[PDB]
Amino acid sequence: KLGSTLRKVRNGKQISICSVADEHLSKSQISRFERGESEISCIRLINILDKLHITLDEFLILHDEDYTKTESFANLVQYIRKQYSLQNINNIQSLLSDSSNYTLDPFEKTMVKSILHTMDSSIIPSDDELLQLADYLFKVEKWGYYEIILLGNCVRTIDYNSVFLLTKEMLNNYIYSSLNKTNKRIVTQLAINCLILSIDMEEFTNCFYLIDEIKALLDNELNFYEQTVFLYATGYFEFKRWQSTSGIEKMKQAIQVLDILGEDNLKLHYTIHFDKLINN
Amino acid sequence: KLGSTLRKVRNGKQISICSVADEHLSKSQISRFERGESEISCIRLINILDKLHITLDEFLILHDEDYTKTESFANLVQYIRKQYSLQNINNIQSLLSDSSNYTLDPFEKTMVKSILHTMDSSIIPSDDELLQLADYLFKVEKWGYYEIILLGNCVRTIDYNSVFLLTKEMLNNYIYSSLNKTNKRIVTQLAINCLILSIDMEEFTNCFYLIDEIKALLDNELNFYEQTVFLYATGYFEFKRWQSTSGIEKMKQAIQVLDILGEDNLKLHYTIHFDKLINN
DNA sequence: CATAATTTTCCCATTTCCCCAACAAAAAAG
DNA sequence: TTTTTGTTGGGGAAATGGGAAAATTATGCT
Repeated sequence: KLGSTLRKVRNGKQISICSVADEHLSKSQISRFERGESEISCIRLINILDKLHITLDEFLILHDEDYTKTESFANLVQYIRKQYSLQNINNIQSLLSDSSNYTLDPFEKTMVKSILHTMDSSIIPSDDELLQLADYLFKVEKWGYYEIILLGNCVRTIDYNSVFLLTKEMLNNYIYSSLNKTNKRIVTQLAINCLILSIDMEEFTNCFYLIDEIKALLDNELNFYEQTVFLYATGYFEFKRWQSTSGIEKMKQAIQVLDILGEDNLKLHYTIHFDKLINN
Repeated sequence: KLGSTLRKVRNGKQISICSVADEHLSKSQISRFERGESEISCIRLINILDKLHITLDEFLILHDEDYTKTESFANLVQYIRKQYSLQNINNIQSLLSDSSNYTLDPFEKTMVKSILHTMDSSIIPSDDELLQLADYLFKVEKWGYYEIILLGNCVRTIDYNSVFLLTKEMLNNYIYSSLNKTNKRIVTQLAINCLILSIDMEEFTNCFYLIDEIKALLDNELNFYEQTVFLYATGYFEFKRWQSTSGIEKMKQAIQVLDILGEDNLKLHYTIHFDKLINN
């Protein structure tokens, strides 16, 4: 089913079958594959794509732009992003029902329940399903998008100690490629949220460790949003610890960035937090 | 050659061949493929990966962690970025020589020559080759990483109007998704640099267009670096156009962000620019 | 207009892959 | 023994590679 869009891509680049053919694939097989008549192995498909100067990510994206993007987990988080952004609780809660067309696996149900916990405190993930998701994450080899998102939304639902331990493992086991730092950016955001939660719990050794780790992640990475929330994180850290004038200075500076960059909502939430810190 | 790392992945998630076996692929074929004995079509490999909760990029990244990467345009820009950061002019220029173990295609040579132009004014791409790369980009269908990087690194070498036209075409033809917001970030950076060059040439209608377009790209995209350079861009815009009191404030706000976070050198570049503008 | 280019596609040699079974084989059920 | 998993063959089915028609485009010149 892929070959059709290979034809589309090839003709858009005004390249002939004769050109993309090489010692690795005969012209006839390209003709057949592009016509949905036969299927070629992934290795040779990558070879042909490289001839055309297009990534497999780019090609599969163009191919999913036509046809359909079926139940993936990528489309699941996409859908939850759209609903949560709109604040449609009864649209997300429906993913747990029987009649749902998006199907959730146990860990997916745990993650959705934990996301719904922020929209409604009454929606609580069971102690057992949470310990099962922790069981899974503790026995991971290399962390992909899947495991990252699973941990990321349950940072405040699973036991703290478990959360920090899993964060430490994630930092030194997740899949990363320089040409796509999406996983890296999400990991940095998760680490910073774990840092905020660590200052909440007053475990300053975990705080120091995560501050160094986040520093490393941020280094020569133009993720100024993460840098800003991390500046506020270091401020919260130094305030909880000693009530440092440099910490409150950093916390003020972060809201100042959120002001210059007209990010109204971020500035507002990080102002209301600072208010509770200075009121009490 | 792929199957081996699939085995690794499968063994890391501690799931059996019987588990990933389904209506689409027999167990024996998985055994053989993982043993480097037979090859499955990309569709079936995608299916097996989907069962294992891993992207095809994630999987190919793990596969490239071992073995070796056939040096491509992706790895070429990887290398040139690393060298440019370190300021190794002769290490970049060596890519054009006989002795280079990267064989650069004509447009790749044009891009490298243009990268060397910023490091040395004497290195200028010929009038012919720049028009050759422009001709290529003008007859592109969908803009992938290749075409985007080619334009982005030649924004100041090809004809201004040609560059702006190619930018306008790129904004409405590039490949974009969600599991990879990389290309969108690069496109936003390119648009903002085209905006700076548009204020340089004083084509304020092009500026207006790019301001709206960049606005659209940035919306609820936490690219505070792009937002900062765009705030300074709008400041330069309003200053050159009207000598606006609001524009100098915007430029000051952007330099303020670059200081507040602590990106020293960015602060230096955008300070030297503001200094020359307020001096003259 | 007609003819001459390329791009493409249609059939058939053989190689290779693949589902169905039977085994081979370590576990973690009893 | 009790579900389980990793690795083998054999009829069958595809997927390939190499040649010629047929659809599509570029031009033959008076």
